[PDB]
Amino acid sequence: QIQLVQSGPELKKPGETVKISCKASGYTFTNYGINWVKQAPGKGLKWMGWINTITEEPTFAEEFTGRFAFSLETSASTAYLQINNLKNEDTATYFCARGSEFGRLVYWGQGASVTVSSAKTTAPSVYPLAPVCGTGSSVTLGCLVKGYFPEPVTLTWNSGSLSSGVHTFPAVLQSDLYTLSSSVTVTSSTWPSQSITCNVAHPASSTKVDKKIEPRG
Amino acid sequence: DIQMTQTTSSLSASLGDRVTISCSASQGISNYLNWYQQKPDGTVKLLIFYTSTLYSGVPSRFSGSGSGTDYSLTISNLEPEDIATYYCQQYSRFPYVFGGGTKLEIKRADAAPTVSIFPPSSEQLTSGGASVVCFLNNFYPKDINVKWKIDGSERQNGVLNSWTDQDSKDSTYSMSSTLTLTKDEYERHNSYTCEATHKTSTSPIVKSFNRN
Repeated sequence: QIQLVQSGPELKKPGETVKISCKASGYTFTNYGINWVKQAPGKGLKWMGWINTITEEPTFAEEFTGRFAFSLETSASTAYLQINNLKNEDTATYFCARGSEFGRLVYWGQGASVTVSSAKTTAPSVYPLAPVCGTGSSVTLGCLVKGYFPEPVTLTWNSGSLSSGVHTFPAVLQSDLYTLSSSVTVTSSTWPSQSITCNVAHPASSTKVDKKIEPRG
Repeated sequence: DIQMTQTTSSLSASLGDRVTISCSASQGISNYLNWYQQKPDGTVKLLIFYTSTLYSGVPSRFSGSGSGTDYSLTISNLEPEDIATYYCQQYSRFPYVFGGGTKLEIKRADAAPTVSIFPPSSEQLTSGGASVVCFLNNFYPKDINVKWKIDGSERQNGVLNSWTDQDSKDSTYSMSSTLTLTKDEYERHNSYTCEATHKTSTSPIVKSFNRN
């Protein structure tokens, strides 16, 4: 029943302030402490520090002193992580973990993503990718998702009915915008015999796009 | 702060085999070390605390050992659900420090990449853009180098690459290389090739097209 619930994803400009909450439940809140862990995208876990839930006193690591603050509200059983004057290096996922005996980090939170950028909310440009008129057993189709912000976006083939032979590539940043691509490989006897539609949905801008892949010509 | 270093960042092994992940420290932490597992979806769970005490809910095929500065995590019967990134953590003296982390990957038979090249969409060309996409799907091992030769000359800048993690199904790898440039730049030349240099072949695999 022990669980740590964190707030949703955050989108801030450089120099702004972000506040991350960590709701504790299923136990006595004042019996254990809360740890905070930073993880940059593609990087390893970094122990930021922990806060005593009785004395409300934080214990930060080496690099997390100055613009970082641990806080809590005893009546609401919720810990808080605040970062002031946000920078590009602050772009990471921040986990909260309950501090048990033997200095172990147990009952981790789902993590709260923080994105520091100046980019505005931008809808993706869904583009169909068909091969050249010029053979073989199988045929690979594609779907280009260019220049959107922020994450995430959802890409399915034929309303999720087409799952096998699908490679959805991780989003890559280019001029502060995300670009995603996905490949689908099917037999020659089903395309262009049957409709292959790329289903791209970007909820941040309320965008839903269905894109059929047509033969070049 | 103590420097917790894991000498191996990437590790490959066949299913069923025994794997051992080491963890080194700059100081003696006196068996005050913990092991964690981070599944591909990002979720983190405690495996072994206090060097050897398996945590509640952890399979018996997990084991940890070591003393002083050197410690190790061992998985006897490697299973597909054990494919994750493992971090070591000391708690002798504050502040706590995680290790670099070791990514675990499944070993399989080598496979040649399936190279597919794609011309800019007609819908994109109307927007002034012209992305040339090159798919390199289902290959092994992970190591691979791409080369965008344009008019016989290698195009260095303007190349946007994306790599997938190891496939959950066939344990292969895939890459998406995109030559991002405008319509004007796309019409200045007329020879877009895509060289795929991989272990499986002496000569690289070449896919190309032309807007003739």
